[PDB]
Amino acid sequence: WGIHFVKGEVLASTW
Amino acid sequence: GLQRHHTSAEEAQKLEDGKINPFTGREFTPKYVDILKIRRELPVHAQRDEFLKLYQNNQIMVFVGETGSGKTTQIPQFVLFDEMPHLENTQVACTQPRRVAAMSVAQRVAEEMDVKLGEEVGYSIRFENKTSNKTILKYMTDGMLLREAMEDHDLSRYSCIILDEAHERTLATDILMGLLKQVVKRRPDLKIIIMSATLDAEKFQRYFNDAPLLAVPGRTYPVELYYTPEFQRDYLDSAIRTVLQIHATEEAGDILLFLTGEDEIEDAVRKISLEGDQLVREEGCGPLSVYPLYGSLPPHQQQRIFEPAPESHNGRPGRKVVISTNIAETSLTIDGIVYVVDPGFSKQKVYNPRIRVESLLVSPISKASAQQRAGRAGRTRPGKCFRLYTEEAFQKELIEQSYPEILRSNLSSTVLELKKLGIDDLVHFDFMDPPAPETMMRALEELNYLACLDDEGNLTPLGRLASQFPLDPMLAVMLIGSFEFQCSQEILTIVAMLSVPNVFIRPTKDKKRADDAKNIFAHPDGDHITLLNVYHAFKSDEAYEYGIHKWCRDHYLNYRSLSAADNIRSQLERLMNRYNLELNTTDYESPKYFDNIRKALASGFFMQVAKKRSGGYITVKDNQDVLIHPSTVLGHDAEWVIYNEFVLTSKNYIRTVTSVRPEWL
Ligand SMILES: Nc1ncnc2c1ncn2[C@@H]1O[C@H](COP(=O)(O)OP(=O)(O)O)[C@@H](O)[C@H]1O
Ligand SMILES: [Mg+2]
Repeated sequence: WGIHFVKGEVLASTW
Repeated sequence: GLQRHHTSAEEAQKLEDGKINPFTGREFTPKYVDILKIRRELPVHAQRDEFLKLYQNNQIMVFVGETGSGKTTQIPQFVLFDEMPHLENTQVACTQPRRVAAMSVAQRVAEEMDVKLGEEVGYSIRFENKTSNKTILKYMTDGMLLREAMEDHDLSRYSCIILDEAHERTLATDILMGLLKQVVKRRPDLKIIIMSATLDAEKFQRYFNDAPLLAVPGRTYPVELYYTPEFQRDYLDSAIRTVLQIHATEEAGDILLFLTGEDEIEDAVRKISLEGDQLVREEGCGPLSVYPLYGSLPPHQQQRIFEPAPESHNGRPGRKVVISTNIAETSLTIDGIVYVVDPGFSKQKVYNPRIRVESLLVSPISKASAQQRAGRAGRTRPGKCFRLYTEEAFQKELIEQSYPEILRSNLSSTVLELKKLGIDDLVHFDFMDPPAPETMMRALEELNYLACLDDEGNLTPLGRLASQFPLDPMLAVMLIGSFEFQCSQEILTIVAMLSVPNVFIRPTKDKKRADDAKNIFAHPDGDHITLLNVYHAFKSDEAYEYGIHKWCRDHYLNYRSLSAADNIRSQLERLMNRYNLELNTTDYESPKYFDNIRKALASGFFMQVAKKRSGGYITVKDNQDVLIHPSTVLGHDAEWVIYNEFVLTSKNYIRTVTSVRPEWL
């Protein structure tokens, strides 16, 4: 471990 | 009964389930039945009927679908069932840009049709021709098909030609499209199929005279995105830590890691395996297998990436990690990927117009590549994509789209290769993304001046021989002609050194020290013999005893460039031996050694000669006012000088200069 992440945008479904 | 080019989806489906294999007449194995059940669920099978309706009333069609739709492994089978090639002694050729993809897909298709590989379905790569006289379907690299077209212009042996991964826009693919658009006119029975992974392909339709388009509906789940809150200095360690975190905390699901090259991939494999073993020892987590994937893998190692993830033994899910390199992007799909790690750097080819050298440099990917990498994350369940850079970097640092390889490579070698295929009207040739007419005209003029193309524009034996080598035709012609001056080995060394990026590093600070280091090698006659001296001192046993890396670092030399130069020199020696070209050398102690080297060097660079102004220098070609670069080793006035590179600043400069007597020109 040692890395922290920040949430981003979401890719919508292509259906 | 069975009609050529008039079958239907229902008839083909019914014939598939028959107890007798139509292509060979043997018995079907239960493995084939199970594989058919598994593969009948792909999106393409739903549209099979529409594809059949399109493939019969048209000659060229565009089939675009998202990666994983089953295009490379299915559409060829549909064509085979609609064509029945074995009744007309014709094959079907599918062109894959990447060798690994070609081999893996060929093996998969051999398994699917229940026929031994090499008999019915085979592959054709350079130095690996796994096929026989019974072959009916062939997966071949686009370069190999281009070579076959060079040997056989009309492609009389092929009935259908499928261009896969047309969105990559490689050089061979572009030339193949340009050639087929014209070949179709001669042959009424040839049928093309352009297959792309981008759901928007209007320009492909416009290029191919409004060819019909068929789209496979999207079948990709939503994928969340993650970024880091700050810039990452070392991205390999960050990638290792991210993979370990994903394995430790996230749910069940395989991981895909993108990296740059072979050495990085192997180091990452070792590090991740060691860290996973330590993690299992200390925290008792589940097993984590590791599989590499790069261009040079043997097939028995390529097939490993598809193996199932190991079963859990510690009460937590087991996982499989694939350390790929721009091959898992769109060439081949691995089932079971839910998490994707995207360092953001990939190895790309760049071209230097001033020096005329092609190099593979690690540079950031475009936005389309990052989007495709993220999309790989979700195909079975809602997945996650972890990006090792800031969102601001993604929205501002990356470029919108990459350029086609035709605009990113030497335009003279391309012309010399096109002339081999039999093309005549090069200026009027219809390229996908034509280069500016100025550069094409300049390339044609230069080729004519070198005697590669005679006054009539046709190829000549010297032109072909130069084309065989991996060099700018100027250097290739000089290499071929050097044998007459009894200094062939020296010219070989100099060409190898000149066909790579600069071997000198000249930072603003410590500039005087770098100048002294260069002058250690410098010979007071020109900057070309300096490269020969540097190479000779690079392979000397004294340097090896001292330590190659330390010696290169201390003397302000680029070790990577010199290693590339040695590789190119060895390749050139092998190729020269292949064609039986005379090689010789003059004794070092002879007084005419440097006279011979300069005589042979002036006969090659005659296109770039500058004269000392009365008064700094005036070029013979284009009459440009230039000044010798400060980083030079010229000793005397050097009334006549030969320059290799042109540096454009507020004051024009010429770099890598050397003197020459007028009589030699
Ligand atoms: N060697 C293999 N072993 C097992 N499954 C494979 C193999 N090769 C391909 N597949 C499966 O078949 C499908 C291939 O689709 P593909 O022909 O790559 O379509 P596209 O090229 O348009 O993505 C994938 O979904 C993959 O799961
Ligand atoms: Mg494919």
